[PDB]
Amino acid sequence: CKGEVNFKRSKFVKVPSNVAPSMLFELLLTEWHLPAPNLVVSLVGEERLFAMKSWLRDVLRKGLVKAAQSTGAWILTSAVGLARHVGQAVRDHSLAVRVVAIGMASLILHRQLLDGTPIHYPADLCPLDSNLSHFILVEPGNDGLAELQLSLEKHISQQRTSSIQIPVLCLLVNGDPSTLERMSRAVEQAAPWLILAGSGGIADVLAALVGQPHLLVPQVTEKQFREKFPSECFSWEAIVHWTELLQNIAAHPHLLTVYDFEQLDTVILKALVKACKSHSRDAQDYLDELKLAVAWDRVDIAKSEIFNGDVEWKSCDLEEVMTDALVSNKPDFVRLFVDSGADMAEFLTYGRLQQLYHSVSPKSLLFELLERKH
Repeated sequence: CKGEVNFKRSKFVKVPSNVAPSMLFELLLTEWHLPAPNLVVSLVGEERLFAMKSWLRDVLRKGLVKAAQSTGAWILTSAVGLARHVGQAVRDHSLAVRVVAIGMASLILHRQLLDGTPIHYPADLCPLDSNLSHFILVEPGNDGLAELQLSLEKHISQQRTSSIQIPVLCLLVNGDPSTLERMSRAVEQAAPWLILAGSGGIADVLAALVGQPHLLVPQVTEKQFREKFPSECFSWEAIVHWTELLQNIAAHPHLLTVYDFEQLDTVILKALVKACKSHSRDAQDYLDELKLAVAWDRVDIAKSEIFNGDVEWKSCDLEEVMTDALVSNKPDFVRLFVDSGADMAEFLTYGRLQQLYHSVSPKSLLFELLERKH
């Protein structure tokens, strides 16, 4: 149900859990008039118990703002400390391709007043700021929100729906003991994970949970839970359940990687290309990664991960992305493609020349000459 809030018109859709996420995604793409999704990034951890370095958070936010103009992404943070500051900075920079923030929450103070239009909430309890310029609300236990978020993130990572497709990234910041089950709801969801180190405790210890391969260790799991901020003790049954859940997590470990940012787009690209490699060795998701790189112009990672790999290249995918990169004024790429197998002795036919001449910014003097001539 479409709900309105006027408190930049920050508006939302109130769609409960256990409801078709494909319909929600399509009505969001059609209603908000939001440009075609290229990539999407999600922020899952919202635990204000651990505060990453303010300088670290500001640097990461600045890097994300820089990458937003080139790539074009969606923020899917959940509606404090360093997380709230990073979100506010990202929103303030988005207010000035374009990136949008999307908050997810179930059925918040003044809930009855909002469920009934100038919204008044002058308080000093789920406060929402101007960060959610376009939001989503759910009115379904936390299992409803978990399944809803997971299935939405799965659908936004659909196929072509020109092989058009987008990447999803879930970011944990020192997580939560139930965010671990939420991560179990995503390991089989065919979506990659990226974890930081200087964010907090649970992040730093997850950096070694799956990093150090041990068959079974519930005792060591509880020792880690009690070493990293022992705010509350746990029994053996819950720790054993979480250990079995870790065993399920480690079934597809390639989708997760750690990084200490206290010591940018490069790690996102590396994680995503590892995902496309471990998923399978095909030219198609390779083409996905290629297109992303060309949108980013990370020639180093492009040559190393995609082409330097043992995959054999050919004319078709290299051809499509060559037409994509030629017009895009990135010559280094064109070189990388022609020495990799692009045969412009037979690629470029008169048709492609007409198509290249048609793709000029009408503010170019060549276009003025062509217009006057015709």
